[PDB]
Amino acid sequence: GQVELGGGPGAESCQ
Amino acid sequence: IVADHVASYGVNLYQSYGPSGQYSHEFDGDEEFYVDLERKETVWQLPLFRRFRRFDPQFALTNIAVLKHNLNCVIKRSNSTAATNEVPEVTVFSKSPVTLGQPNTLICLVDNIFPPVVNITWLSNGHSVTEGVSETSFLSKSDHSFFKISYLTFLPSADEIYDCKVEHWGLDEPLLKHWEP
Amino acid sequence: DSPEDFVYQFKGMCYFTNGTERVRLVTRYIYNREEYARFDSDVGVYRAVTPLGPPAAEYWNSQKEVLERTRAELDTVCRHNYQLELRTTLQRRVEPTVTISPSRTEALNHHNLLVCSVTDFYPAQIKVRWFRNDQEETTGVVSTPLIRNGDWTFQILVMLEMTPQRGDVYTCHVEHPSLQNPIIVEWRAQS
Amino acid sequence: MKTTQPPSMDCAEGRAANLPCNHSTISGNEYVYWYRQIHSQGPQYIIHGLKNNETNEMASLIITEDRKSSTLILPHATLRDTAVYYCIVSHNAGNMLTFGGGTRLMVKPHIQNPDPAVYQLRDSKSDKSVCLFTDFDSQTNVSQSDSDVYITDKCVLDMRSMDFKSNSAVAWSNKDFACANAFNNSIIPEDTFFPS
Amino acid sequence: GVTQTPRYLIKTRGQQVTLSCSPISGHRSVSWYQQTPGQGLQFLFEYFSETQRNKGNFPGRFSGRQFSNSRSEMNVSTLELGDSALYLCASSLERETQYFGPGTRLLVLEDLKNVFPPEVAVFEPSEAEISHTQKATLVCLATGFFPDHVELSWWVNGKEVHSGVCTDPQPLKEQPALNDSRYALSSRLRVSATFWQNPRNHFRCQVQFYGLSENDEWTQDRAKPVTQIVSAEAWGRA
Ligand SMILES: *[C@@H]1O[C@H](CO[C@@H]2O[C@@H](C)[C@@H](O)[C@@H](O)[C@@H]2O)[C@@H](O[C@@H]2O[C@H](CO)[C@@H](O)[C@H](O)[C@H]2NC(C)=O)[C@H](O)[C@H]1NC(C)=O
Ligand SMILES: *[C@@H]1O[C@H](CO)[C@@H](O[C@@H]2O[C@H](CO)[C@@H](O)[C@H](O)[C@H]2NC(C)=O)[C@H](O)[C@H]1NC(C)=O
Ligand SMILES: *[C@@H]1O[C@H](CO)[C@@H](O[C@@H]2O[C@H](CO)[C@@H](O)[C@H](O)[C@H]2NC(C)=O)[C@H](O)[C@H]1NC(C)=O
Repeated sequence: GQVELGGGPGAESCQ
Repeated sequence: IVADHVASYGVNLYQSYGPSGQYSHEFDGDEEFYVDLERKETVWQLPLFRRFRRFDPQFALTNIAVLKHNLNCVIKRSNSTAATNEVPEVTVFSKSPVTLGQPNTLICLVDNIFPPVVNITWLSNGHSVTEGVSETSFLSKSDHSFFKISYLTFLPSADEIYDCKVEHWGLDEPLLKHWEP
Repeated sequence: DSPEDFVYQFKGMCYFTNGTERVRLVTRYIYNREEYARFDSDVGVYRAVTPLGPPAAEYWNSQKEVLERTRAELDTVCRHNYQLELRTTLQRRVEPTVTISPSRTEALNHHNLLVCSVTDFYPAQIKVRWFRNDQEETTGVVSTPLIRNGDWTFQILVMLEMTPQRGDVYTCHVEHPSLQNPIIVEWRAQS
Repeated sequence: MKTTQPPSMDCAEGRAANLPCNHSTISGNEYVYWYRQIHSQGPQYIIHGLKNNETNEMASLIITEDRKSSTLILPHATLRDTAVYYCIVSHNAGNMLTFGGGTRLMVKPHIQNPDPAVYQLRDSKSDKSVCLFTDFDSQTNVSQSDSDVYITDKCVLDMRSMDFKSNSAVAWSNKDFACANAFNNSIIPEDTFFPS
Repeated sequence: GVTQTPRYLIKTRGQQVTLSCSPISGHRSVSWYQQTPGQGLQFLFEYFSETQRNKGNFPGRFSGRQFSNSRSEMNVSTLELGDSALYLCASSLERETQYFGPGTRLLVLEDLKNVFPPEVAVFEPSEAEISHTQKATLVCLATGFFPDHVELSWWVNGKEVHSGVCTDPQPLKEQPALNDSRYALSSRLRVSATFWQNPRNHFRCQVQFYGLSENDEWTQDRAKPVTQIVSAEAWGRA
């Protein structure tokens, strides 16, 4: 009934 | 790392060739679901999962977008270091002991896949069999290569011989693995 | 020529031990086949694995909201999903199908090989032993590793090289968590 | 969506404000977020949490052990804290934010020495005049307005130099208009000083 | 914090608007929302790394874009009256806490013939209040403006003050039945009696009106209700 989640990747800082 | 159960709650893939990507979840080496990034759907791999488990496919699209961004930053930092092609190893076997007349399933395990781009087809008596063919997604390994399993629901008979055809950049010619009763 | 390709992988891996007593999160950032940065919940901070990583780990550790969100993923990803594994995956039981089949046409006082095929079972914990007249065979037993079929079922084939004498009885013993008792399958030399 | 809040709530200025929030369907992977929106402004992030307690420079958040309810705690309720407070849940997974009805918080000042009166003010450039009902207790309500008569709402004024606070309400009309004939629609206390 | 321009905008049916948003320095994710009193906080789209990651359920005429410096722009084509709302911009590191900006208050009209600047008037405090409380309350009245895109401030002796000031949170409609009614706003400033009784002290009520731009055509004969400041003043009297 409840949505599961996975790991969240950090974003590289090459802006 | 020693553990009773290992889960990959997020095997995230993205590669420049295509471009293409993949999101899935694994538990003890088995794929629970994969997200169809084009249709934006979660495809669970068991009827038990489809009844009590839910996963928002938007979470996959959000992660893959980060990987696309991260890949561009690291390509610049690594001075454009291309991926090395690995030679895949192919093995063909049956799901159950083959008895002539009883329907069985042929399994083709293509291991040590890198980069995750491969063609897996079936040839019955030379002719490319298309109906009754299914395969899994790219399953992760600890050395960060992949393996993929293809299936062929067939009917055993001394009339038919079968081959698993595998095309890969690491292979000079398409690899054929035979299976006969 | 072979087409050029650049591969990126992110793996959010949870390691469960002893039910819910020991849980560990290890997120991995992989460029091609080079893991260059990781977060180990036992360490608590992002770490660079290769000289390609220090710019990434230093930035993610310098962002309070990112570092806090990753530390909380031990609870928000690993422990939360494990409760759903208890209700689904960890209670899945598929009984094995056990069949014996000789590799060649059986003939008395002739070399042969019996294959005990244990197919389509789950979970992976399996124990197979060969017996001849209530005596465990331990010399001509050649067992294949655990074969993963990829459809949430396992398979294993245990082969025994033997010579069928008159009256011999060969039994294949199989133990599996889906079975209430250990099971056997018999095979006799034809008269 | 997943959160239930009371539509309105009052609190005393200076004391602590405890805004409750109910979320029984919350998931173990969902955070409890709190936002507030002052009138004619954008939503202001306050605090968020997952389990147990959290504190920052703005407020405190207490989540029950069963996580079925939370409570935002404003330590020193100031006049600027009068806004709409939204209690929401979020996966922190890069998805959208969903706001509920929110709680309309009203910070009532403590008038130490109420001296209610209705004064008349003359235009500095002139005939036009307005009436000022000020220095009344916070329990008094300004009610509303006659079609040709305009009346505002209670406005809390704070003179930081004198450490003084007072309520106020301005009424005007373009007529006939008189002082006592303006706020007669409200429960004005009989101690209201109507000067000559 | 998050910055958005413009803060107020008046447009007619069929026109187009481009809204700008500057996220918090270092943030990479930019979300756009539409906030109405009737529909609430409705999601538009979210941008990360110059690409649209998440998408709401708004039609195609609502479009967005994100630049390399993570700044974002939003566009609405064929403006309809129902598009009148506060268009908010939320900023985040990537997937974490979203911090909102002030928003663009967009009002879509059928024409511009009902846009009026305010009239401002200051009312000197009552002599009865001065003798009774030793305090002097000034009252400012801004009336006859449309729309309610107004910012009122008090200025004592050339410096803006906030202590002892209370402005109405929402302007009231002068004709609550008419759909094209103009608004009125009231504000108060309370100082000590002897401070007000000093002829050297100068009190000014300033009302900033956000109206039409120079691009907007004006065919009517009255003065064009452009963005302007209307103020009224009053000196101290002993
Ligand atoms: C990316 O390239 C730089 C360039 O270094 C040289 O590159 C060629 C021209 C060749 O001369 C190589 O042998 C050199 O290594 C790599 O070198 C970095 O920068 C300076 C040189 O510019 C070097 O002295 C530093 O030691 C290097 N820094 C690090 C952190 O290694 C650089 O290593 C390359 N990046 C990667 C990820 O391999
Ligand atoms: C996998 O199969 C596809 C199609 O069977 C291959 O794509 C073809 O590649 C050849 C040579 O590169 C082209 O001439 C064709 O036009 C391609 N077909 C299409 C439909 O685009 C692909 O190369 C195979 N991959 C590998 C690794 O062998
Ligand atoms: C696995 O299960 C439980 C954890 O839930 C452990 O039980 C505790 O074990 C520790 C050390 O062995 C002792 O304090 C007690 O035996 C148990 N404590 C309780 C019940 O409060 C069990 O030991 C774990 N096994 C391991 C870690 O090997």
